[PDB]
Amino acid sequence: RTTRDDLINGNSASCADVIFIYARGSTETGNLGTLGPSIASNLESAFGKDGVWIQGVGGAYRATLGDNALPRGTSSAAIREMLGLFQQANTKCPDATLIAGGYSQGAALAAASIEDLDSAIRDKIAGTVLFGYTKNLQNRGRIPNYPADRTKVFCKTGDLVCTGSLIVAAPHLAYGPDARGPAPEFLIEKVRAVR
Repeated sequence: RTTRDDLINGNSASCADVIFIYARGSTETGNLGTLGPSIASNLESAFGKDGVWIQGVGGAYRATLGDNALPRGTSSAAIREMLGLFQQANTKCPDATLIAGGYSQGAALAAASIEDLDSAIRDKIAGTVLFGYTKNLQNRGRIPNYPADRTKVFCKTGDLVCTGSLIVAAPHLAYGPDARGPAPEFLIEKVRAVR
Protein backbone atom coordinates (compact mmCIF):
# COMPACT_ATOMS: atom_id res chain seq x y z
CA ARG A 1 0.00 0.00 0.00
CA THR A 2 1.18 3.48 -0.88
CA THR A 3 -0.17 5.35 2.10
CA ARG A 4 1.18 4.45 5.61
CA ASP A 5 0.25 6.55 8.68
CA ASP A 6 1.53 4.09 11.35
CA LEU A 7 2.87 6.89 13.58
CA ILE A 8 0.16 9.61 13.31
CA ASN A 9 -2.48 6.97 13.88
CA GLY A 10 -0.49 5.08 16.42
CA ASN A 11 -1.13 4.66 20.07
CA SER A 12 1.52 4.72 22.74
CA ALA A 13 0.95 1.18 23.98
CA SER A 14 1.68 -0.10 20.56
CA CYS A 15 4.82 1.97 19.95
CA ALA A 16 7.25 0.19 17.69
CA ASP A 17 10.86 -0.41 18.41
CA VAL A 18 11.61 1.23 15.00
CA ILE A 19 9.95 4.15 13.27
CA PHE A 20 10.56 4.80 9.51
CA ILE A 21 9.73 8.24 8.06
CA TYR A 22 9.84 8.38 4.28
CA ALA A 23 9.21 11.20 1.78
CA ARG A 24 8.13 10.30 -1.80
CA GLY A 25 9.09 11.69 -5.17
CA SER A 26 7.33 14.57 -6.93
CA THR A 27 3.86 13.83 -8.09
CA GLU A 28 3.87 10.37 -6.53
CA THR A 29 1.07 8.38 -5.19
CA GLY A 30 -0.04 8.22 -1.51
CA ASN A 31 2.57 9.20 0.98
CA LEU A 32 5.06 6.40 0.04
CA GLY A 33 5.00 6.51 -3.74
CA THR A 34 6.95 4.05 -5.85
CA LEU A 35 9.89 3.15 -3.60
CA GLY A 36 8.41 3.53 -0.13
CA PRO A 37 6.31 0.37 -0.06
CA SER A 38 9.26 -1.83 -1.19
CA ILE A 39 11.41 -0.49 1.62
CA ALA A 40 8.55 -0.94 4.20
CA SER A 41 7.98 -4.56 3.07
CA ASN A 42 11.59 -5.45 3.68
CA LEU A 43 11.66 -3.70 7.15
CA GLU A 44 8.50 -5.52 8.16
CA SER A 45 10.25 -8.76 7.36
CA ALA A 46 13.30 -7.84 9.44
CA PHE A 47 11.51 -6.55 12.51
CA GLY A 48 8.07 -8.06 12.08
CA LYS A 49 4.93 -6.00 11.49
CA ASP A 50 4.55 -5.14 15.19
CA GLY A 51 8.21 -4.13 15.32
CA VAL A 52 8.35 -1.11 12.93
CA TRP A 53 6.01 1.78 12.19
CA ILE A 54 5.87 3.00 8.58
CA GLN A 55 5.09 6.68 8.19
CA GLY A 56 5.13 8.51 4.94
CA VAL A 57 5.42 12.22 4.69
CA GLY A 58 1.99 13.45 3.69
CA GLY A 59 -0.06 16.32 4.99
CA ALA A 60 1.35 19.65 3.65
CA TYR A 61 4.00 17.88 1.56
CA ARG A 62 2.16 17.96 -1.73
CA ALA A 63 5.17 16.88 -3.78
CA THR A 64 4.58 19.41 -6.56
CA LEU A 65 6.94 19.63 -9.59
CA GLY A 66 7.41 23.42 -9.17
CA ASP A 67 8.67 23.03 -5.66
CA ASN A 68 11.89 21.36 -6.84
CA ALA A 69 12.90 24.86 -8.11
CA LEU A 70 12.79 26.42 -4.65
CA PRO A 71 16.12 27.04 -2.82
CA ARG A 72 16.24 23.90 -0.71
CA GLY A 73 14.65 21.66 -3.28
CA THR A 74 11.19 21.57 -1.69
CA SER A 75 8.79 23.99 0.14
CA SER A 76 9.06 25.29 3.69
CA ALA A 77 5.76 23.74 4.51
CA ALA A 78 6.98 20.33 3.44
CA ILE A 79 10.04 20.59 5.61
CA ARG A 80 7.99 21.65 8.61
CA GLU A 81 5.71 18.63 7.99
CA MET A 82 8.61 16.14 8.14
CA LEU A 83 10.10 17.98 11.12
CA GLY A 84 6.83 17.55 13.01
CA LEU A 85 6.73 13.82 12.30
CA PHE A 86 10.28 13.22 13.60
CA GLN A 87 9.04 15.39 16.53
CA GLN A 88 6.03 13.13 16.97
CA ALA A 89 8.17 9.99 16.78
CA ASN A 90 10.43 11.55 19.49
CA THR A 91 7.50 12.31 21.80
CA LYS A 92 5.00 9.49 21.23
CA CYS A 93 7.62 6.73 21.36
CA PRO A 94 10.68 8.06 23.18
CA ASP A 95 12.63 4.78 23.14
CA ALA A 96 12.52 3.85 19.49
CA THR A 97 15.12 4.08 16.89
CA LEU A 98 14.26 6.44 13.98
CA ILE A 99 15.21 5.62 10.41
CA ALA A 100 14.52 7.91 7.36
CA GLY A 101 14.35 7.94 3.58
CA GLY A 102 13.27 9.89 0.52
CA TYR A 103 13.25 9.84 -3.33
CA SER A 104 13.98 12.77 -5.62
CA GLN A 105 12.19 15.76 -4.09
CA GLY A 106 11.61 13.53 -1.07
CA ALA A 107 15.40 13.10 -0.80
CA ALA A 108 15.71 16.87 -0.80
CA LEU A 109 12.99 16.93 1.85
CA ALA A 110 14.68 14.28 4.00
CA ALA A 111 17.96 16.20 3.84
CA ALA A 112 16.59 19.57 4.75
CA SER A 113 14.39 18.21 7.55
CA ILE A 114 17.27 16.31 9.18
CA GLU A 115 19.62 19.25 8.82
CA ASP A 116 17.04 21.33 10.66
CA LEU A 117 16.16 18.78 13.30
CA ASP A 118 17.08 19.20 16.97
CA SER A 119 20.40 17.42 17.46
CA ALA A 120 18.89 15.20 20.09
CA ILE A 121 16.16 13.87 17.85
CA ARG A 122 18.57 13.67 14.95
CA ASP A 123 20.91 11.55 17.11
CA LYS A 124 18.14 8.97 17.17
CA ILE A 125 18.07 8.56 13.39
CA ALA A 126 20.25 5.46 12.91
CA GLY A 127 20.33 5.41 9.12
CA THR A 128 19.06 7.47 6.18
CA VAL A 129 18.61 6.34 2.56
CA LEU A 130 18.39 8.88 -0.29
CA PHE A 131 17.48 7.80 -3.82
CA GLY A 132 17.84 10.21 -6.70
CA TYR A 133 18.97 12.91 -4.48
CA THR A 134 18.39 16.30 -6.18
CA LYS A 135 20.92 18.13 -4.01
CA ASN A 136 23.54 15.32 -4.26
CA LEU A 137 26.00 17.77 -5.92
CA GLN A 138 25.03 20.88 -4.06
CA ASN A 139 25.49 19.08 -0.76
CA ARG A 140 28.45 16.88 -1.68
CA GLY A 141 26.49 13.64 -1.14
CA ARG A 142 25.81 14.52 2.40
CA ILE A 143 23.05 15.62 4.52
CA PRO A 144 24.10 18.84 6.25
CA ASN A 145 24.68 18.16 9.99
CA TYR A 146 24.33 14.35 9.66
CA PRO A 147 27.16 11.82 9.57
CA ALA A 148 28.19 10.22 6.31
CA ASP A 149 28.36 6.82 7.92
CA ARG A 150 24.66 6.77 8.62
CA THR A 151 23.84 8.16 5.15
CA LYS A 152 23.46 5.96 2.05
CA VAL A 153 22.82 7.80 -1.24
CA PHE A 154 21.70 5.85 -4.25
CA CYS A 155 22.61 8.01 -7.23
CA LYS A 156 22.74 6.00 -10.39
CA THR A 157 25.22 6.82 -13.09
CA GLY A 158 23.51 9.10 -15.57
CA ASP A 159 20.89 10.20 -13.06
CA LEU A 160 21.13 13.93 -13.91
CA VAL A 161 19.51 15.15 -10.66
CA CYS A 162 22.45 13.79 -8.89
CA THR A 163 24.68 16.13 -10.88
CA GLY A 164 22.98 19.54 -10.40
CA SER A 165 20.22 19.06 -12.96
CA LEU A 166 16.47 18.54 -12.62
CA ILE A 167 16.14 16.56 -15.90
CA VAL A 168 14.56 13.17 -15.12
CA ALA A 169 16.27 10.42 -17.12
CA ALA A 170 15.89 6.65 -17.22
CA PRO A 171 18.39 6.00 -14.40
CA HIS A 172 16.31 8.26 -12.14
CA LEU A 173 13.44 5.88 -12.62
CA ALA A 174 15.49 2.75 -11.85
CA TYR A 175 15.82 2.75 -8.02
CA GLY A 176 13.31 -0.16 -7.79
CA PRO A 177 15.88 -2.92 -7.10
CA ASP A 178 17.71 -0.64 -4.66
CA ALA A 179 14.55 -0.06 -2.61
CA ARG A 180 13.89 -3.81 -2.33
CA GLY A 181 17.47 -4.80 -1.42
CA PRO A 182 20.47 -2.73 -0.31
CA ALA A 183 18.52 0.34 0.84
CA PRO A 184 16.45 -1.40 3.60
CA GLU A 185 19.31 -3.78 4.42
CA PHE A 186 21.46 -0.71 5.19
CA LEU A 187 18.66 0.62 7.49
CA ILE A 188 18.31 -2.82 9.14
CA GLU A 189 22.10 -3.02 9.66
CA LYS A 190 22.13 0.41 11.28
CA VAL A 191 19.20 -0.27 13.59
CA ARG A 192 20.47 -3.61 14.72
CA ALA A 193 23.94 -2.26 15.51
CA VAL A 194 22.63 0.40 17.90
CA ARG A 195 19.78 -1.77 19.26
